[PDB]
Amino acid sequence: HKIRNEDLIFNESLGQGTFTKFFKGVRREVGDYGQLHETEVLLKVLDKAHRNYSESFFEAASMMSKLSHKHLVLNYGVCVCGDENILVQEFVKFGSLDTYLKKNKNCINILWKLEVAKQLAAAMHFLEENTLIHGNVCAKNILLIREEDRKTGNPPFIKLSDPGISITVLPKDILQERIPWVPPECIENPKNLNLATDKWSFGTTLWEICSGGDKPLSALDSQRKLQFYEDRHQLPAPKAAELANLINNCMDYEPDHRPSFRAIIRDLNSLF
Repeated sequence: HKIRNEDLIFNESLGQGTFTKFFKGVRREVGDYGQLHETEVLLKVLDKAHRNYSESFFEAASMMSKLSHKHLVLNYGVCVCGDENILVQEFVKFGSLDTYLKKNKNCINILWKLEVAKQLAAAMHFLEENTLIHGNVCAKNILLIREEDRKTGNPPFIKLSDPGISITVLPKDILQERIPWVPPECIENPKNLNLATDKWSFGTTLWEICSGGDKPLSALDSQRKLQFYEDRHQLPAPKAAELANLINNCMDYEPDHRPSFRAIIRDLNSLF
């Protein structure tokens, strides 16, 4: 799915990721019978001309877009927009989950958090079955498509976004900043990227969800984050500690001891 630079209209900036800038935009395309179709899109732009990153940046989105699952983000295509590398993605009204959590943690309850966790686990189980590694599971990379509306019996609806640049090519300084989302074995060797990687990160993301969007270890510097792993610290149990044991099971320093997503789904459904 290749798109032209002329077809893309940049609107307001909407934050950034690792070596990436986000913008609200409009995708313009000519249809048959002279029709003009405009689509509200999120534009993910790679800073400068990062060549090795662009390949990793796009290789990740491409592999995931080849698959179809209702809790995975929809990518429309890419633009080698001259001096820009752009991923064109569906626009989500309510933004990322971490921002939504910190603003609504007052009116979010155990059931809301369990449903959202199940949808994520369903997406991760689907990726596990297809042996596809995400590598950057975090609340910031979860998108809220729909708010809860019990009046109409509608649950919240989230989607897992793209990984971005792979942690196998990023500067180790960046990986250390992403502790405790980047699992320990990837801090010692970024070639340890495995299916077990995403199970750890899912645990950290569950901690975010239970903690109302608090970012674990965000106050610490990179050296204390490293020491956190060197001494095999675990994150403390959230106030809403209904998922503490599952978080601990997922954040196991031994990759082989992390539960399958089939089992994570079992543990989540049992709480209901």
